[PDB]
Amino acid sequence: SNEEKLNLCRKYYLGGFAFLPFLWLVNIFWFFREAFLVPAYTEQSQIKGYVWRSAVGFLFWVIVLTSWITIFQIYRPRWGALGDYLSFTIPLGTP
Amino acid sequence: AKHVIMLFVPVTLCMIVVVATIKSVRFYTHGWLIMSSLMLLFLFTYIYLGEVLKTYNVAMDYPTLLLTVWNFGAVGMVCIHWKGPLVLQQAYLIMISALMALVFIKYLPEWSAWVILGAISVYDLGLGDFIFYSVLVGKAAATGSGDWNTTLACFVAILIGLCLTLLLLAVFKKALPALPISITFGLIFYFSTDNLVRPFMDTLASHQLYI
Amino acid sequence: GAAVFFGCTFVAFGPAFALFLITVAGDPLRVIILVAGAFFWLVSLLLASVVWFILVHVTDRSDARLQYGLLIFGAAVSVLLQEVFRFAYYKLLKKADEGLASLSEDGRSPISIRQMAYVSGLSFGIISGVFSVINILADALGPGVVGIHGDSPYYFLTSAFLTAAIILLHTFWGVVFFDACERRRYWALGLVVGSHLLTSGLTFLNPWYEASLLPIYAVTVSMGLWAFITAGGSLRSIQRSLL
Amino acid sequence: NSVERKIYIPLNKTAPCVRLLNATHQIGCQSSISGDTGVIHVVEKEEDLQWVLTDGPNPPYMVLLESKHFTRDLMEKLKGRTSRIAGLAVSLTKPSPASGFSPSVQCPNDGFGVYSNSYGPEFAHCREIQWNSLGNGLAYEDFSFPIFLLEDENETKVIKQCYQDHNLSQNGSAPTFPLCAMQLFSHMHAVISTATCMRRSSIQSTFSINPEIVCDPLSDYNVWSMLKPINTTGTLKPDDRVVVAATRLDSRSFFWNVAPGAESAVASFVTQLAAAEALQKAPDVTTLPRNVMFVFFQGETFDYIGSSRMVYDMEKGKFPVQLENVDSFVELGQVALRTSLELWMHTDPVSQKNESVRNQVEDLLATLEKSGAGVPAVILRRPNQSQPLPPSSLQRFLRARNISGVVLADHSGAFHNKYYQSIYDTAENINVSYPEWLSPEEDLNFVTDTAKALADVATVLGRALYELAGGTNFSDTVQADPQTVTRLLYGFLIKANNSWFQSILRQDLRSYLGDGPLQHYIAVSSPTNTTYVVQYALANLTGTVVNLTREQCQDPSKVPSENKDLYEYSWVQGPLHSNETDRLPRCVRSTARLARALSPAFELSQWSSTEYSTWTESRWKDIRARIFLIASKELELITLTVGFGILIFSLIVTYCINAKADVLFIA
Ligand SMILES: *[C@@H]1O[C@H](CO)[C@@H](O[C@@H]2O[C@H](CO)[C@@H](O[C@@H]3O[C@H](CO[C@@H]4O[C@H](CO)[C@@H](O)[C@H](O)[C@@H]4O)[C@@H](O)[C@H](O[C@@H]4O[C@H](CO)[C@@H](O)[C@H](O)[C@@H]4O)[C@@H]3O)[C@H](O)[C@H]2NC(C)=O)[C@H](O)[C@H]1NC(C)=O
Ligand SMILES: *[C@@H]1O[C@H](CO)[C@@H](O[C@@H]2O[C@H](CO)[C@@H](O)[C@H](O)[C@H]2NC(C)=O)[C@H](O)[C@H]1NC(C)=O
Ligand SMILES: *[C@@H]1O[C@H](CO)[C@@H](O[C@@H]2O[C@H](CO)[C@@H](O)[C@H](O)[C@H]2NC(C)=O)[C@H](O)[C@H]1NC(C)=O
Ligand SMILES: *[C@@H]1O[C@H](CO)[C@@H](O[C@@H]2O[C@H](CO)[C@@H](O)[C@H](O)[C@H]2NC(C)=O)[C@H](O)[C@H]1NC(C)=O
Ligand SMILES: *[C@@H]1O[C@H](CO)[C@@H](O[C@@H]2O[C@H](CO)[C@@H](O)[C@H](O)[C@H]2NC(C)=O)[C@H](O)[C@H]1NC(C)=O
Ligand SMILES: *[C@@H]1O[C@H](CO)[C@@H](O[C@@H]2O[C@H](CO)[C@@H](O)[C@H](O)[C@H]2NC(C)=O)[C@H](O)[C@H]1NC(C)=O
Ligand SMILES: CC(C)CCC[C@@H](C)[C@H]1CC[C@H]2[C@@H]3CC=C4C[C@@H](O)CC[C@]4(C)[C@H]3CC[C@]12C
Ligand SMILES: CC(C)CCC[C@@H](C)[C@H]1CC[C@H]2[C@@H]3CC=C4C[C@@H](O)CC[C@]4(C)[C@H]3CC[C@]12C
Ligand SMILES: CC(C)CCC[C@@H](C)[C@H]1CC[C@H]2[C@@H]3CC=C4C[C@@H](O)CC[C@]4(C)[C@H]3CC[C@]12C
Ligand SMILES: *[C@@H]1O[C@H](CO)[C@@H](O)[C@H](O)[C@H]1NC(C)=O
Ligand SMILES: *[C@@H]1O[C@H](CO)[C@@H](O)[C@H](O)[C@H]1NC(C)=O
Ligand SMILES: *[C@@H]1O[C@H](CO)[C@@H](O)[C@H](O)[C@H]1NC(C)=O
Ligand SMILES: *[C@@H]1O[C@H](CO)[C@@H](O)[C@H](O)[C@H]1NC(C)=O
Ligand SMILES: *[C@@H]1O[C@H](CO)[C@@H](O)[C@H](O)[C@H]1NC(C)=O
Repeated sequence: SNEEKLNLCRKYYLGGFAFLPFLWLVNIFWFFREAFLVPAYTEQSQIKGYVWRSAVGFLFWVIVLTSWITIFQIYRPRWGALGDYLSFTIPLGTP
Repeated sequence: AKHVIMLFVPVTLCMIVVVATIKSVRFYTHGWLIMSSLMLLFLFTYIYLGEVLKTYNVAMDYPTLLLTVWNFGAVGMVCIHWKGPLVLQQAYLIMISALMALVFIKYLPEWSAWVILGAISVYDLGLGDFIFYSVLVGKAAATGSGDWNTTLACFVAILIGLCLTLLLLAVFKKALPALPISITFGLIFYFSTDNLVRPFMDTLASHQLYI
Repeated sequence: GAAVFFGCTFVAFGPAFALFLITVAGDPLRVIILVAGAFFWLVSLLLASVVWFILVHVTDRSDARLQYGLLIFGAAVSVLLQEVFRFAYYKLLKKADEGLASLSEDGRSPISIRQMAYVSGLSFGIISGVFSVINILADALGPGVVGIHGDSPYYFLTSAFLTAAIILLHTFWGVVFFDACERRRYWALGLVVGSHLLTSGLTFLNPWYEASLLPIYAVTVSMGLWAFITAGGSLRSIQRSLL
Repeated sequence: NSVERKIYIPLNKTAPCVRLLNATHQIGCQSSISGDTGVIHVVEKEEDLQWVLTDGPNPPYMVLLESKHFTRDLMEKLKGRTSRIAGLAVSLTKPSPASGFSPSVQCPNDGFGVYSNSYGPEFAHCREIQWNSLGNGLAYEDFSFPIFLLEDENETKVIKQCYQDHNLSQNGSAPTFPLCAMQLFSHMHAVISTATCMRRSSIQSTFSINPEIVCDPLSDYNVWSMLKPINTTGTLKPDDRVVVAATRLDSRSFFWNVAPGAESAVASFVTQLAAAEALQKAPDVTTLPRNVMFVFFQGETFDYIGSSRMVYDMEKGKFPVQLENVDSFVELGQVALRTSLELWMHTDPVSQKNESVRNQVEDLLATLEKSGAGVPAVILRRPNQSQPLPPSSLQRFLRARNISGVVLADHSGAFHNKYYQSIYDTAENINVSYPEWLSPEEDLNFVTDTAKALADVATVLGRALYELAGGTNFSDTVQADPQTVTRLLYGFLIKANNSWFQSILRQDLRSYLGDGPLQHYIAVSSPTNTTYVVQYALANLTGTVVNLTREQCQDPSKVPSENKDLYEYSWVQGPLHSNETDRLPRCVRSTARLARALSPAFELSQWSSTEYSTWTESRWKDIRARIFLIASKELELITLTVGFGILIFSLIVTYCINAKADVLFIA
C-alpha cells in the first residue's frame, strides 16, 4: 500500500538521529523512484520531503567524516601518546 | 530454471567472500534470535573489519570504526527483524553466513573438521546450507600448497548437487536436506583432486603441456 | 606484477568472458548446461588421472624415458576420455530434450540443439582453461619472470595465448561434434578427436614457440571456419547481413 | 610450484641487519613491507660506485660488496644518496682485514659507568684513553635499506655468475633489459624508540584482542656459584665476607645472530671457569674464613644489563649475597692476547681518594703480585699514570658502594683486539688453530698455545682468590690445567656438539649444541645456548657426583642427607659406554645457580630512562632473500596493451555476432 509507505519512511528518517547515516542512504536509494517519477498518490507530498532533507542529513555526515579521517591520517604521527590511545590499528613499520 | 539461478547467485557470492578472505587475510589459516544476532552483527564485524585492516597496514581510529560497525550492525538488525528492501535483505544474509562460516574454518583441526561435515551429511535453502557449503570451499583453499585446481573443483561440485537436489524434488515435491548430495560430491572431489589429479597436473605443467 | 597479471588474464579469459557475459548469462537455463559440462569434464580429468596414477606407481619411477612415455600415454588417454564424455553429455542432452520439450512444455522448443552444442563446448573450454592457466597467473603477481635457469622470459604470455586457443577450440569442437553426432556422420567424428589429439601433441614441441603456437592457431582458424559453416553460415549469409 | 622454481633462487646462508631500539634513538636496518627489489651491481673499485650513484640507467640498484670495503665512508656515500640504493649484500672476506674493523663506538658503554659530570669529570667521556681505538660507530647508526651478510662463498659465486650472465654493458651501451635482480626481506615492526614501542605493545596487549606485540626486552639469566655453599633462601649475616670474581658473557656484531666474541668474551669466561675448577680442588676449602662468589654477567655489551640487575637485586635485599658482604672484587677483562707476557692491573683512581679504600686496593694489588710471583709466564704490571677504569662490570658496583676492586686485562691503553664486537673476532683472532690430520675427537684434546697461555692467567687468578679468601697454606695445589682450557676453547669456538658437552648437559638441553661454534649474543630467548653451556660446565667443574636415582634427583627432599636449600641438583647425561648407546646418567651436586638478568628499567616500567639500559629488539616476520630476473616496463606495457586489446576486440566481435545471430545462422 501507500499509507504504510510514508509511515515506514518516517521510521527510517527518525531512526537516523541515532548516528545512522547509512539508514539515510538506504532511505534515499529505496524511496527515490516512488517520490520523483510518477504523480499518483495523495500522500506523495511528504514522501518528497523525507527523501530531500535526508539527503541534506546524509551529506552532513560526509563533510564531517571525510574531514576527520584525513585529519587523523595526517596528524597521527604528530600527536604523541594520544595518537596511539585512540587508534584501533597502528601500522607496523611506519610511525 | 529461474529458481535455480536464484539459488546459484547467493551461494556463489558467499563463497567468493570466504575464498578472498582465506587467500588474503592469512589469519584463518526472540531471546535466541536477536541476542544471537547481536553477537554476530557486532562482535564478529568488529573482528573481521579489524583483521582485514591489519593485512594492508592502515591506521584507523576508534571513532570511525565504532561509527562504521554501528552503521553495519544496526541497519543489519532493522533489515532482518523488521521490514526493509529485498536486495538489502538477501545481501545481509549472504554477509552473516560468510562470517559464521569463517569461524568454522579457524577453530578446527585439520582431520577433525572433516568429521563434523561427514556426520552432518550422513544424518542429513535456509541459513544452515549457506554456511556448510562455504566451510567446504574455505577448507579446500587452506590445507596444502598453492592449488587453485582443488578450490575451483569443489566449487563446481556444490553447484551440481544443488542442481540435482532441486531436480529431485520435481517428482517428490517435499522438503529435502539438500546437504548430503553436495557435500557427498565435495567429500569425493576434494580428496580426489588434491593428491590424484594434482600430481597429474604438475607433470603436465612442468613440461608446459596442454590437454 | 599487476601489469603482467592483468595482461595475461585478459588474454586467456578475453574471449571466454565475452562469450559468457554476452551470450550465456542472460538465459537462466544455459548456466545449468554450463555447470553440467564443467562437471563432466571434471569427471573425465579424474578418470584420466586414475590411469596415470596406477601406471606411474606400477612402473616404480625408475627410468627417465619411460616416465616421458607414460606422460605421453596419459595425455593421449586424457584426450580420449574427454572426447568420450563429450559424447556422454550429448546423449544426456538428447535424453533431456525429449523430457523438457513436448512433455513438460507446450511449444516443443524451449531451447534448440545448436545452442546446447555451443554452451557445452564453451563449458569444456572455460573449465579446461581454468585448470590450465590459473596456477600460472598466480606467479605473474611476483616481481620476477621465468629465465633464471636458462628458460624463456615469454612463458606467461605464451601460456595465456595457448589457454585462449584451447577455449576457442573446445567451443568450436562442441558445435562440430554434436552436428556430427546428429546426422550419423562418423568421418567428421574422427576429425574432431584427431584435431584434439593434434593440438595436444603440438604442445610436446612447446619450448620452441615458432612451431608449437602457430599451427594451433591455424587449427583454431580452420575449426572456427568449419564451426561457422557447420552451424549454417555462409558468404551468402555474411554479405547480406550489413543493412 | 613448478613455475616458481623457474623464477626464483633462494639465498640460504644469510644474516640480516636488525633494528634495535633505545630510549631516544633507533639503530639497525629495515626494508619495506613485501621486500625491497633492486638490480644487482657488483662493486670492486671506486668507479663502480659512480654506476650506482650517477650513471645507472636502472636507478634502484642493490649492490654487492666484499666486507673489506664495508667502511664508514662508503656507508656515508650510500646513505647520502638513498633513492638509488635499495639493498646491500655484504660478502665475508676470508683473508680478514689487516687494518682491523670494529663497528662499535669509539668509547663503549658511555653514560652507564661511574664517570659522569658529577663524580669523575676529568675522566668522564673517556677523555684520557679511547678504549676502542678502531671503533667507527657504524653498528649504532640507522639505515633505510637492508644489509645482509653472505656467509657462503658458493652463493656469492652464483650471484656474481648471474651478474656476469645478464647485467653487463657491451661496447659502452645500455644493458639488455632482461636483467638479474635480488629482493631482500627484513621488515621490522618497531618504531622511533623503546618508549613508543613498549607503549604500543602495552596498548595492543590491553585494549585489543589478538595482541600485536612489536618489541621484546633484551634479557637472559646470569650464572653464578659459590665456593662454599650458602643458604640462598635468606640473606647473609652483616659480618660475612665474600670475594667476587666477575666476567662478561656475551658479545655482538653488526649482523643479528652472528656474534663470535672470541677475544672479548669467550677466552675470559673460559679462564674464569678454569680458575674456578682450580680453586675448588684445594684441600683446605671448607675451613676458609671468607667465601668466594664466581659470577658470569650477561648483557654487558648493551649498557650493563646483568651487572645493573645484580646490583639492583643486591641493594633491594632480593639477592642472598649483600653489597656489604662484598670485600674484594676481581674483574676479568680481555686477557687473550697478552703481547709481551704482561697482564695489566686496572684500578679506579677517584674512589681511592678515601684513604682506607686506597689502603685496601694497595693491599689487593700486593696480594695479586704475591700470588703472581709464582708463575714466570705472567708478568703482572700496573699503569704508569693514574688513568681511568676500562668499561667493565666493576663500574656498576662502584656506583653504589666504593668496593676495593681491580680489573685484569691484556692492555694498558687502547684494546689489543683489532676486531672488537665484530664478525672477525673468531677462533683465528686468538690463534686457536688445530692441525689438519687430527680427528675432531682428537682436536677436542689437543692443547693450543693459547690454552697454555690462558691456563697461566687462570692459575694466577685462582691463587689470588685463594689468598683473598684467607687460604695462605695450600697455595701451591691451586693450579689450572690446560686440558680443561683447550676443551672449553674447542667447545665454545669450534664445535659445540662435542663428546664432552653432551656428557654434562641434560637430556632436555641436547638441542642447544649445534654443529658449529656457539654465538654469544644476548637473545630475546630468555635462556640462551651459552648460559646453559656455561652453567653446566661450571656444574661439572665445581660439583661432585652422588648416588641418587632420577626420582630422588628430581626431588631430593625425602633424602636424609643431601640438603636442597644449600645446593642444586641436576640429572645430566653421562659418557658413552663402548659399542652401544649407553648414556650413563648421574646427579651433579653443585652450586651453579641462575639469577635473572633483565634491566631494572623494565621491572620499574620506566621505558625512557637514563640509568638502566633501555635496549629492546624489534619483532619481525619472514627474513628471506632471493634472486630472479626482471622484465622491462616496455614488455609489461605491451602485455597490458595486448590484454586490453584482446578483451575489447572479443567484446566487440561477440556483440556484433550475437546481435545479428538471427540473420547469420539461418536454420
Ligand atoms: C641510545 O642509543 C643511541 C645510539 O648510540 C645514542 O645516540 C648517541 O648519543 C651520543 C650521546 O653522547 C651521541 O654523541 C654525541 O654526538 C653529538 C653530535 O655530534 C655530531 O656528530 C659528528 C660525528 O663525528 C661530530 O663530529 C659533530 O660534532 C656533530 O655535531 C656531539 O656533539 C657529542 O660530542 C660532544 O663533544 C663536545 C666537545 O667538547 C663535548 O663537550 C660533549 O660532552 C660531547 O662529547 C657526542 O659525540 C651520538 O651521536 C648518538 N648517536 C647517534 C647515532 O645519534 C643515545 O644517546 C642513547 N640514548 C640514551 C643512552 O639515553
Ligand atoms: C638454497 O637451498 C635450496 C634448497 O631448498 C636450493 O634449491 C635447490 O637447488 C638445486 C640446485 O639448483 C635444485 O636441484 C633443487 O631442485 C632446488 N630445490 C628447491 C628449489 O626446492 C637452492 O639452490 C639454494 N640456493 C643457493 C644459492 O645455493
Ligand atoms: C665513593 O667515593 C667518592 C670519593 O671518595 C665519593 O664522592 C665524594 O662524595 C662526597 C659526599 O657525597 C663529597 O666529598 C664529594 O662529592 C666526593 N669527594 C671526592 C670526589 O673527592 C662518593 O660519595 C663515594 N660513594 C659512592 C656511592 O659513590
Ligand atoms: C641454540 O639452541 C637452539 C634450540 O635448540 C638451537 O636451535 C635449533 O637448531 C637446530 C639445528 O639447526 C634446528 O634443527 C632446530 O629447529 C632449532 N630449534 C629451535 C627452537 O630454533 C640452536 O641451533 C642453538 N644454537 C647453536 C649455535 O647451536
Ligand atoms: C650432534 O651429534 C650427534 C652425534 O654425536 C648427532 O646425532 C646423530 O644424528 C644423525 C642425524 O640425524 C643420526 O642419524 C644419528 O643416529 C645420531 N646419533 C649418533 C651418531 O649417535 C646430532 O644430530 C648432532 N646434532 C646436530 C644439531 O648436528
Ligand atoms: C665431568 O665430565 C667428565 C666427562 O668425561 C667426567 O670424566 C669421566 O668420569 C667418569 C666417572 O663418571 C670416569 O670413569 C672417567 O674416567 C672420566 N674421564 C676422564 C676423567 O677423562 C668427569 O668425571 C666429570 N666430573 C665429575 C665431577 O664427575
Ligand atoms: C584437423 C583439421 C585441421 C582438419 C580441417 C579439415 C577442413 C579443411 C575440411 C574437413 C571438413 C570439411 C567440410 C565438410 C563439409 C562441408 C559442408 C559443405 O556444405 C561445405 C563444405 C564443408 C564446410 C567442408 C569444408 C572443408 C572442411 C572444413
Ligand atoms: C624432450 C626430450 C627429452 C625428448 C624430445 C622428443 C621429441 C622430439 C618427440 C617426443 C614426443 C613427440 C611428439 C609425440 C606426438 C606427436 C603428435 C603427432 O600428431 C605429431 C608428432 C608429435 C607432435 C611428436 C613430435 C616429436 C616429439 C615431440
Ligand atoms: C634470442 C634469439 C636469437 C633466439 C630466441 C628467440 C625467441 C625469444 C623468440 C623468437 C620467436 C618468438 C615468438 C614468435 C611468435 C610468438 C607468438 C605471439 O602470439 C606471442 C609471442 C611469440 C610466442 C614469440 C615469443 C618470443 C620468441 C620465442
Ligand atoms: C661450495 O661448492 C664446492 C663445489 O661444489 C663444494 O666442494 C663445497 O663443499 C661447497 N661449500 C659448502 C659450504 O657447501
Ligand atoms: C637457612 O638455613 C636454615 C638452617 O638452619 C634453614 O632452616 C632455613 O630454612 C634457611 N632459610 C631461611 C632462614 O630463609
Ligand atoms: C672511607 O671508606 C670507609 C669504609 O668504606 C668509610 O667508613 C669511610 O667513611 C670512608 N671515608 C669517607 C671520608 O667517607
Ligand atoms: C695451614 O695454615 C693455617 C693458617 O691459615 C693453619 O691454621 C693450619 O693449621 C695450617 N695447616 C697445616 C697442616 O700446617
Ligand atoms: C649409593 O647408592 C646405591 C644405590 O642408590 C647403594 O647401593 C650404595 O650402597 C650407596 N652407597 C653409599 C656409600 O651409601
